[PDB]
Amino acid sequence: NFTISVTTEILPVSMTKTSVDCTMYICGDSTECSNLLLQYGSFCTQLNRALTGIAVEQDKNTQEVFAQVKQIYKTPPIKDFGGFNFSQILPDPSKPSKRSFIEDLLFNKVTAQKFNGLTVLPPLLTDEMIAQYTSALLAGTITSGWTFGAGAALQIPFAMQMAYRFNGIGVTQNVLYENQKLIANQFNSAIGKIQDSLSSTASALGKLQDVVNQNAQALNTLVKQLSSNFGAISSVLNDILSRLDPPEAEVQIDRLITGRLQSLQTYVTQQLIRAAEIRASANLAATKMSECVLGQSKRVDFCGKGYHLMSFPQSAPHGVVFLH
Amino acid sequence: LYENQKLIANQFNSAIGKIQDSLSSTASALGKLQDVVNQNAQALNTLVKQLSSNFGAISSVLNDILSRLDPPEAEVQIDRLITGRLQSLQTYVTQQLIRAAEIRASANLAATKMSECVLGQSKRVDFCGKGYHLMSFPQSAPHGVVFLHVTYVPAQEKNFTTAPAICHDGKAHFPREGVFVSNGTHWFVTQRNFYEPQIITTDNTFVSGNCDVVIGIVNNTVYDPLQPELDS
Amino acid sequence: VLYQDVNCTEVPVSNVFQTRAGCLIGAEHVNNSYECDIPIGAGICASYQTQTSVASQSIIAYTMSLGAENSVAYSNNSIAIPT
Ligand SMILES: *[C@@H]1O[C@H](CO)[C@@H](O[C@@H]2O[C@H](CO)[C@@H](O)[C@H](O)[C@H]2NC(C)=O)[C@H](O)[C@H]1NC(C)=O
Ligand SMILES: *[C@@H]1O[C@H](CO)[C@@H](O[C@@H]2O[C@H](CO)[C@@H](O)[C@H](O)[C@H]2NC(C)=O)[C@H](O)[C@H]1NC(C)=O
Ligand SMILES: *[C@@H]1O[C@H](CO)[C@@H](O[C@@H]2O[C@H](CO)[C@@H](O)[C@H](O)[C@H]2NC(C)=O)[C@H](O)[C@H]1NC(C)=O
Ligand SMILES: *[C@@H]1O[C@H](CO)[C@@H](O[C@@H]2O[C@H](CO)[C@@H](O)[C@H](O)[C@H]2NC(C)=O)[C@H](O)[C@H]1NC(C)=O
Ligand SMILES: *[C@@H]1O[C@H](CO)[C@@H](O)[C@H](O)[C@H]1NC(C)=O
Ligand SMILES: *[C@@H]1O[C@H](CO)[C@@H](O)[C@H](O)[C@H]1NC(C)=O
Ligand SMILES: *[C@@H]1O[C@H](CO)[C@@H](O)[C@H](O)[C@H]1NC(C)=O
Ligand SMILES: *[C@@H]1O[C@H](CO)[C@@H](O)[C@H](O)[C@H]1NC(C)=O
Repeated sequence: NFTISVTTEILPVSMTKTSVDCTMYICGDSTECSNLLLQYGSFCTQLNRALTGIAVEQDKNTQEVFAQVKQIYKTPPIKDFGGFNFSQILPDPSKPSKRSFIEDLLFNKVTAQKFNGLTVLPPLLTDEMIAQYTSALLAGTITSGWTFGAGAALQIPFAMQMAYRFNGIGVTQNVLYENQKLIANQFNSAIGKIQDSLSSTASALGKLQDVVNQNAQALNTLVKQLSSNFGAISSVLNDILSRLDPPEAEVQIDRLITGRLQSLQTYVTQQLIRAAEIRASANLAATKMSECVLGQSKRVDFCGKGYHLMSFPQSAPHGVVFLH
Repeated sequence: LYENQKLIANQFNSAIGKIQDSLSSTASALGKLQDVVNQNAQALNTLVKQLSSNFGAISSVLNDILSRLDPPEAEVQIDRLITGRLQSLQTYVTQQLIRAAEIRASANLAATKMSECVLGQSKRVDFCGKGYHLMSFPQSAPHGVVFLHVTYVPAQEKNFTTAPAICHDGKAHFPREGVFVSNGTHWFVTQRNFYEPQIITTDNTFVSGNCDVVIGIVNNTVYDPLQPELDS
Repeated sequence: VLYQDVNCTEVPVSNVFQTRAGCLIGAEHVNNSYECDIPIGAGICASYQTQTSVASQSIIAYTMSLGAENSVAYSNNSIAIPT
């Protein structure tokens, strides 16, 4: 005797596409400060280039991990899935978007930064169309088996799909054919349990909350570094401009600007490593999205604790979750 | 395959031709390699261009500063200029190491793709390429590799009325590997990823249990091969 | 030209179209969707169109079609097999 034990695995796909405009962050929109910043040379252009590169990387991460299927699919309205109830994961009309109750539970379990040149560039894919991609992927993996990822979709009964997944694992389809009702009940119980777990404890959803918090703390420290003097005698550059004269103001602002630029350099480097790690995890997520979302992987304990059967993707703030 | 060998070869060579034309048509089809080379050369260009900046010192030409000022003040002047150049070179080196790690990850991915799409056949869908995968032909490129993935993709499909199983004596029949479909009144069993007529026999399908408990089963004949032979 | 957080009234102090990413100046909005080329933001995405009647060259900025929306016709006992 056996069981079906759904499980959520959560992977980030992209941080917030934070940008920087050097002339206003480092320099308090002053003239002498702009002259000095250009006197240091081509640092500022290099910084803006690195940040826009990171933004492009986030765009590519999301597009490559999600939009693996060209055509956007539409789930047939009827639900006669041999007893399997997909209400929690299939799209619901009355919701603000074409979302599902699973990501509706997810959204709420996720957690000053402007006017200082820190422009949070908008994400390319808004939440509605990401949910549309997730809906299309779910429809493909329900009503088209593993075929729709390969080429065009194929009408496939759900019992047939699950039986073929069994046969791929090694258990023969006789078991499913003799137990269909019990298997549907098992999956419904498991989905209820995972719904309760996600509705009660957010401690499992640690990855996305932690990465967003890490980015937020890094940016907050980046902003808070402005108040520091870095050896200079005044925090605000305007106070230096007030009475200090160019013979001394040049050296004072030189110290202050080299300190601020060093802080910005540290921040951009930290963002570079974190974005590289996120892109590595995003390639992992895409390879999951290909290996068993659009099929099933005979390899063990990659996308499921035990003999894997199938997977359902769901969107989340800056991340994806898999119901294995 | 042996039913369609010439057709397979014809499609293969036409695909080779379309690859030739697609590559020779536009430059941006080959984009990743150009991206990497441009990024490296442009970063190095920024590095070398950075030498023109005085960094707050008297000038950028170091020999001019050597000629102009005395060592007791060239001390501080060159100190400022050297610390500026040092900072620029340091950030260049850090970004170079970042891109080196990224390229190393891409190279490991390429090693996996080479050891799977070439040294074998990886069933993992959409790893080698779109559709099921057959093989891949590596080819060199200046600082990079390119893969010619050979894929199998369904092209023309016809939907059929199918059944989860059949039972001849109440005992259910489940295909050894096939799908019970019916062109018309005549049922047929065929492998999932192609169409192949097959008269229902004991070889194509094993027998178990009885068909009261299964769902969607249809009453259908299960012919046998032993009877015609034993008739004589 | 693309603006981020100006609410587009402050641009002068032509054609304006505002998205969650700010407005574009000199941008023809097109309801008819297209798989686009140059991401702008909030899904709004821009490209260039050669016309023949009025303004034979123009820049369009449209909502990004997520793909050719296709609806599979699932049924309990209807399978499709590639031939
Ligand atoms: C195999 O185990 C599963 C669960 O591990 C059993 O399914 C339970 O059956 C009872 C019937 O008395 C139901 O009340 C429960 O809701 C079912 N699920 C669970 C999680 O307990 C099943 O009965 C066992 N036996 C067989 C032959 O499958
Ligand atoms: C799948 O389960 C969901 C969760 O309960 C069902 O949704 C509601 O189900 C109750 C009864 O269980 C109905 O009174 C409500 O009208 C349902 N609401 C919606 C929005 O559907 C759903 O009916 C179940 N579906 C199947 C096929 O069992
Ligand atoms: C569906 O395809 C089969 C493929 O041969 C057609 O042929 C029939 O095959 C069965 C074998 O069980 C014979 O009993 C029939 O006499 C065959 N039909 C002929 C010869 O016309 C079958 O006819 C096709 N059915 C439809 C409705 O097109
Ligand atoms: C396959 O044939 C069997 C023959 O027994 C059918 O079973 C009978 O079905 C009738 C209704 O058509 C019932 O009144 C009887 O009680 C059933 N008897 C038994 C022993 O099962 C069965 O319904 C047929 N199934 C299909 C799909 O045609
Ligand atoms: C097969 O698909 C076509 C559309 O492609 C549809 O019109 C037809 O009703 C389908 N027939 C069956 C038996 O599934
Ligand atoms: C622009 O400002 C107005 C102020 O009344 C505000 O209501 C509106 O939401 C802003 N954005 C627009 C019009 O896109
Ligand atoms: C686009 O749709 C809006 C929605 O009401 C409509 O007002 C507008 O006229 C449409 N424009 C074109 C060019 O279709
Ligand atoms: C099964 O499919 C047939 C069409 O082939 C339909 O008439 C019937 O209502 C369906 N029943 C169930 C339970 O899915």
